Amino acid sequence: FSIVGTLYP
Amino acid sequence: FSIVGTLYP
Amino acid sequence: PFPLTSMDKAFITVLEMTPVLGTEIINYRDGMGRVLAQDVYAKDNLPPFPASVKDGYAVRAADGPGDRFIIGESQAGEQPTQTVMPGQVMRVTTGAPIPCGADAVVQVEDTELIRESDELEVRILVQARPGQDIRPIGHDIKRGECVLAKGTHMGPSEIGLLATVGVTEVEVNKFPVVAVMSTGNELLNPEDDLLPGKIRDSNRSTLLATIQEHGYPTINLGIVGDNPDDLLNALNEGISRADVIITSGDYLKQVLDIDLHAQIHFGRVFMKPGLPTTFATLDIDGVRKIIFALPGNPVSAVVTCNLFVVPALRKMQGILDPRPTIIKARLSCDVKLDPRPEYHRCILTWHHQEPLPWAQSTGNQMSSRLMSMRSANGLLMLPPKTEQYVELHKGEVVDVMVIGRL
Amino acid sequence: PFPLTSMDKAFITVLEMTPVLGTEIINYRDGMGRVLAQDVYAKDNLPPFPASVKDGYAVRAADGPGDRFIIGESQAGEQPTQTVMPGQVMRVTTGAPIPCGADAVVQVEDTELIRESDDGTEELEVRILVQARPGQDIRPIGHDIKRGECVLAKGTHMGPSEIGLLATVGVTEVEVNKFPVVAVMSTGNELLNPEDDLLPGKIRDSNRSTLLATIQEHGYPTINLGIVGDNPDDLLNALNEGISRADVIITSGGVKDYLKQVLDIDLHAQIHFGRVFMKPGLPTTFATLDIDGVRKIIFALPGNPVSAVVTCNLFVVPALRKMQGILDPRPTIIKARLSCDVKLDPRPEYHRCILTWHHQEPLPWAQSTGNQMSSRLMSMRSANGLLMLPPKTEQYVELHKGEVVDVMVIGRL
Repeated sequence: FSIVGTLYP
Repeated sequence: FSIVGTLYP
Repeated sequence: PFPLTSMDKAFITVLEMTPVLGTEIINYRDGMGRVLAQDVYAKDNLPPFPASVKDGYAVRAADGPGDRFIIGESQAGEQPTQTVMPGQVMRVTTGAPIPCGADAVVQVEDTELIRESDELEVRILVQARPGQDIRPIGHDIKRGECVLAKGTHMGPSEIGLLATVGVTEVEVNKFPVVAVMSTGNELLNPEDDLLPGKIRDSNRSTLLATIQEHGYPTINLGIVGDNPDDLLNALNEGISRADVIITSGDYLKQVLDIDLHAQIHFGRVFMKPGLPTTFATLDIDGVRKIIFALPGNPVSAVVTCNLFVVPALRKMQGILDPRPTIIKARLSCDVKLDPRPEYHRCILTWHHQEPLPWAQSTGNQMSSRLMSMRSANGLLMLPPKTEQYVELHKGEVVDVMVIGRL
Repeated sequence: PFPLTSMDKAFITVLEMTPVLGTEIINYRDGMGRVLAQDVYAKDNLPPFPASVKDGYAVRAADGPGDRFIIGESQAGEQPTQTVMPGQVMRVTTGAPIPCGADAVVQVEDTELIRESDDGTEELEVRILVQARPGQDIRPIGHDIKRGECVLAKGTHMGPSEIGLLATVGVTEVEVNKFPVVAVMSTGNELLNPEDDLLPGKIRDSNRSTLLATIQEHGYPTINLGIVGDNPDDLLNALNEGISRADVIITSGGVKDYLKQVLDIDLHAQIHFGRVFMKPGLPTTFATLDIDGVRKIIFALPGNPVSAVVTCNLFVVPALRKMQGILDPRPTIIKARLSCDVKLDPRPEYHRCILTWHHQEPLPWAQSTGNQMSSRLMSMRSANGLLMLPPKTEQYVELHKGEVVDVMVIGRL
């Protein structure tokens, strides 16, 4: 996985 | 606030 | 015997009758998890000196843009002695203090180097505003300012904040000392080999481990025989040594009522597990001790502990909202509803591609027990049965009580 | 100086280069937070004897319903000596062992007392009203745990429930992975101890106190190396002390760049990255050093107090968890709603925040506090979350209050 924020509209 | 489960439709 | 107590009333009565402990002075390093019994005021400014925010040069704003001779460099940890005169500038780093002359800092990205050592001279390309890119005295913390309020539950960040302002000794609420004991003629110590008709005591170990997880001091009163004499003696030791007494497994209630002259608030609670849960208070010398009599069943013991004991302990240590955290989650398995409100240890796991976490039951012991390498961090809160809903299906949203680090 | 390392590449290299510590045998009582380095087998049955589930009478199932003479009572903690012959029953309570004769238990709710002893006030005869099935209301020997059964797997991250289980099966000494000892120091000529009064040009060392406190929260042993002058000599001596005393060394500050020089030329260590594309934490440096078949890891965190504690939870804590044997040392990530409007940075951004769950709402709210050094939210709750804000894109440049973001759990809820 990644510790970077995942945006949703 | 109550420590009893709350139902969902 | 005792009236049947509703689940909500039992909880509220525990919190209402549980006292908040006295105060003590501790070192800031040992302040982890403590609640402040005082406001904390800063006795210095932070920063105590004007400091640059950016790497570049500290300039006199009234000089404006142009070519200036670099009279020196301000090094962190040393208060500068040189004064910036008109037409002069001083090299600065971030943590470095601002010299006496300058009133603004221009970053190196907005300047061009003119002369070099055999830095000597620079050309300032921008018109600086007064105070630009400088954090002035007391920008972050002003002297006399309250940096931490009474009632603050301190974590690592707060510990550092105390260290910053130089408040190394601070008054906080005492932690509860908790004595735990087990009763029963079938109980042997874990360290012991089994004997005919006997089993090993796991309730004591689990309960103590649970209380230790929250950072509270504990006292092991060991296993007590199921008779008033040995029982009374153990309780008197618990009262004299601790603020809270927890026992697990008719003789008990008699001793509390007749011998200790204590007040038993309830002896049965409409819940599963935890029906024979008993809660009592005892006032000795203006000090209130509280007593928890938990069920002998190991699962019943650990469930009731998190529901009644842990919130009580948190109120006692000064936590303003001792109520547990309850989060919405999805069942991993189908479950049937009981006329009683039901509780199960479970494991919460968050899936990156899903908004809500999943709850996987483990409270189905003594038949099929899920051997996971993760410890249960949740308490599933199953509702009492209704005319319409008799069963809850996989995926449906229920309440889960967080009972540990995730 | 150093190439720009992406946020993901930096993290992965930390976990990949971080070693897993050796094992040791500890007492079960001290097993809190430990990872099992062995399987745990039960050497007994649970229960070791057939036990009643209900209060009532132990009956011979083949007798069926009828009137029976009560020969005695089975008390918990004592193995019964009497043998139930046909037409007889034995009184049992919950948890009591079943006598030699009976093969089933009938609950007292399903019986009626017929006659009592002429005196002594004891039950003498009872009528069993139901036909018991063989084995009904009895927990047979080893029903819960059988001897030779594995009760706990290697790799199990033990909590209170597991510790009680160890107590159950009688395994009081158990082999687990060692905990990391972590050495923490601060560098800088402006740093004074918190216990000290201020002097011109100086401030107090908060990084050290915070970092030690953060690591202690996870239950790890720590070593305070104190404040080191920003010079190679005292710095090298400090590192040498940390290495001989600890498994992990953490330092903060010191931007020349004396630290990076010492690790490379003097210690012959491997610096994996010196800059990471993130906010805060840009000058974060991570290095490893191999001495005598043992790998030490070193963290050089930024001097800024917020940058220090943020990067610590991002890089140090997952590493420490791998070191203690945790199979998935990766942090817990939960979806939450923003309490405040936020501007996005080209870098991935992180802020300390407080997670709060509202009963009429499925998702928790996250309230920023990582706006330190200007406006600091004086809350009565400690920050238990690390906001994970995405890097800016051509399309999305701003996030609005209420919108769902990822939050990293960094404490008890």
